[PDB]
Amino acid sequence: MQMPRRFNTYCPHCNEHQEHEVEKVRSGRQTGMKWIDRQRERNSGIGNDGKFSKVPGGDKPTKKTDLKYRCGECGKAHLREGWRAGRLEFQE
Amino acid sequence: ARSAYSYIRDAWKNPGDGQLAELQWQRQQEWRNEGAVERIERPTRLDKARSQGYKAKQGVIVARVSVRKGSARKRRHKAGRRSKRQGVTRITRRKDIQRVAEERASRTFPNLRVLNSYSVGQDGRQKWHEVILIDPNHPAIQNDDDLSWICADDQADRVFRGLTGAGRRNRGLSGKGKGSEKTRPSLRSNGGKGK
Amino acid sequence: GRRIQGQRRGRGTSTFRAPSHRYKADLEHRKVEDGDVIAGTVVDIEHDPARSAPVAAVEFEDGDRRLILAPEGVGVGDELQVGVSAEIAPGNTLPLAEIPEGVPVCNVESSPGDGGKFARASGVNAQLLTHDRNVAVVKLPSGEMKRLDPQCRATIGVVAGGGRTDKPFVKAGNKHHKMKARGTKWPNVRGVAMNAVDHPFGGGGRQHPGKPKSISRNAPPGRKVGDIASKRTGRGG
RNA sequence: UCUCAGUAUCGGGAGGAACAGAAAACGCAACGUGAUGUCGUUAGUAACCGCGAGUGAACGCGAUACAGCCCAAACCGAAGC
RNA sequence: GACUCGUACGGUCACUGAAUCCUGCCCAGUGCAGGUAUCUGAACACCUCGUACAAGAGGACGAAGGACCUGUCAACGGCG
RNA sequence: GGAGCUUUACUGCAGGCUGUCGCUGAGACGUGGUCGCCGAUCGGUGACUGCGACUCUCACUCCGGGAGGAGGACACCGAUAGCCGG
Ligand SMILES: [Cl-]
Ligand SMILES: [Cl-]
Ligand SMILES: [Cl-]
Ligand SMILES: [Cl-]
Ligand SMILES: [Mg+2]
Ligand SMILES: [Mg+2]
Ligand SMILES: [Mg+2]
Ligand SMILES: [Mg+2]
Ligand SMILES: [Mg+2]
Ligand SMILES: [Mg+2]
Ligand SMILES: [Mg+2]
Ligand SMILES: [Mg+2]
Ligand SMILES: [Mg+2]
Ligand SMILES: [Mg+2]
Ligand SMILES: [Mg+2]
Ligand SMILES: [Mg+2]
Ligand SMILES: [Mg+2]
Ligand SMILES: [Mg+2]
Ligand SMILES: [Mg+2]
Ligand SMILES: [Mg+2]
Ligand SMILES: [Mg+2]
Ligand code: NA
Ligand code: NA
Ligand code: NA
Ligand code: NA
Ligand code: NA
Ligand code: NA
Ligand code: NA
Ligand code: NA
Repeated sequence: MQMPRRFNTYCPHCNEHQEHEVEKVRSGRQTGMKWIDRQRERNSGIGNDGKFSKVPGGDKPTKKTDLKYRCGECGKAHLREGWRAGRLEFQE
Repeated sequence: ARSAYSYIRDAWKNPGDGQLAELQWQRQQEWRNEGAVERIERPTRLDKARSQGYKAKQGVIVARVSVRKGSARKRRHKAGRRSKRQGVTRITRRKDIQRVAEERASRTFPNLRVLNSYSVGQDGRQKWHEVILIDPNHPAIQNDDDLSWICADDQADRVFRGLTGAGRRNRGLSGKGKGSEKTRPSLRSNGGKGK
Repeated sequence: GRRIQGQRRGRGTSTFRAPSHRYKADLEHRKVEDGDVIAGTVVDIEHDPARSAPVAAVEFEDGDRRLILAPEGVGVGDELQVGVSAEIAPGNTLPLAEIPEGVPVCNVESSPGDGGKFARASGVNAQLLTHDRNVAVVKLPSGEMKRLDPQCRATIGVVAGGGRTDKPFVKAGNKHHKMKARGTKWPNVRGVAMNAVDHPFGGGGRQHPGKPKSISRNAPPGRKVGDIASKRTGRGG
């Protein structure tokens, strides 16, 4: 489905309607310094690693919309509930 | 002024530098052709020996002991084991090589008790330690106010009970505070969780 | 499963051992002091139960009596020589350096003074090809060209008992008697005729390997069976 | 993985008890405590854990009993055993 | 340490199963083996960023192995 | 519920192959990098190190009764990493 790159809507920061810009959330890089990272290294050993021997996998046929709404006035972003879309394209 | 002893000490801070390095490279050649346990007439590191209680005196004995480097020489499971218990390669013994050396010396000299020991270095495949042992039955020892404690019956076979300095460190008794909850007073009274 | 037969072998139990106590002599070139020769007389020819090939009893000058690996054409009363200066005749042992290129040779040392290693079995020989102050080139019975120290000693001639394998055993009994004189377990049950527990090829409702026979060099014992690290198989191609 | 469990069992060894023990401690942070063991408590608390099932202290406090010392080296240098 | 008081006319590891006449076609998959410009390929050391240090992020280089190429069926097997 | 067996089931563990560190030393070529001193970003010059190519002997290994010989900083062994591994 298609979506406007920009449209007016409520900014929960400004607390008033503003033109927002919408973009797909790009994944941030892991630092590898998180507690879970330390736990993986510490608890892995001879034999099976328990949860750390698991291999993640699987996909729903259609993912939910994953989006940032950024105010063109105050520059801050907010998040919204997503909805299932096989494809999401922006109209500029 | 500096003792002469401080010079032996200082040399041994860096066994791979200077004259000592040359010495080791020569000596080890002879050591590799020697046995498991060799009584030596004089300590290789005199400062360390005296520091540890050695005296030049009747009933004091020094012996150099060779022990293989690395991890447990371990047989693989012959019956069912969960994966955690199936290891061979990475398993290491809980007693350090130094204590192994001390036990082997003490067995060589059944009448003698282990006072202390120290490192004389290593090649790629083995480590050497010199162990100071004491004759508890010799009256030169029995009359020495500094060493006569070792003559008491309750000091019999001290090395095999972990009462040696290397024994005590290896048992986790170094700290009197935090970290010693499961070591002091003994590994066994704490249920074998200390290490 | 259970350890396979090749694994039982290594344990060195009775069934797999050579009957060593029935063996006669460990055949090695006699040691000569240096820069010398030494002579002996052939006193007898006897059977070598480890080799199914004949062996020669020699009585040497210094009084020493020992069996030696006998090339063809050696007989009682013959005089044999061992050393740098020895004559070039069948049965004499010299360093490869002193031997004429193009002469057939046997009981060749791999390293100087090792008593000899190569070309010791019935009828075989090594062919000495090239000389040098550096290297002696020898062609072994397998056809391989072997670079050797010229100080490696060899015996002149081809090993005795040639043609041993020309005659078929014809029957199980004849094999049997030979196998008693060896470090082998015999007869041989096919892996494919065994149960799965007993061999990688075991099992099934009919006899067949049930996996390719060509096995990797890296395969562990108990798995390494069939055609080991084969570069090819079959006849054609 | 975890759990059963550092259990069963095995190897080595001491004593009438053993081990520990006079701080490179604690860290109710202090102008405070003052070797070690044990008992009661702190507490199923902090901490661990397919953060599942389970696992699980310590400091302190109230008690019991209390005990503090010897080398190595410096400086002497055969005065010694 | 067995093989081995042994040395390729030898040992080992497998398949078939005296003699006789014979034993065709297939290397795509799988296995083994060889080669490999290029691609992929870990850790140490090395370079960059980060951190007064460290965690960590990246880079360069590139072993065996793999991709790719070739050999091989009295290899696993196949012959509609 | 159990066991024996199988495999391109899941997860691991031996074993084999291979890089790397230690044992582990001397000389030296090609090249590149972090670099200091002989010069007024410009070049003769320490050391360090990436890189792939080479020679020694002195550890270590094998042969030899020995004298010595063959190897040689490799291999063995210890540690670790990747691949294969019913
Ligand atoms: Cl989206
Ligand atoms: Cl003792
Ligand atoms: Cl045969
Ligand atoms: Cl307090
Ligand atoms: Mg693991
Ligand atoms: Mg006793
Ligand atoms: Mg107690
Ligand atoms: Mg021999
Ligand atoms: Mg035949
Ligand atoms: Mg007959
Ligand atoms: Mg037999
Ligand atoms: Mg058969
Ligand atoms: Mg059957
Ligand atoms: Mg099987
Ligand atoms: Mg059949
Ligand atoms: Mg068949
Ligand atoms: Mg559950
Ligand atoms: Mg527990
Ligand atoms: Mg505490
Ligand atoms: Mg079952
Ligand atoms: Mg299984
Ligand atoms: Na840990
Ligand atoms: Na003793
Ligand atoms: Na512990
Ligand atoms: Na089969
Ligand atoms: Na767990
Ligand atoms: Na094929
Ligand atoms: Na093929
Ligand atoms: Na069963």
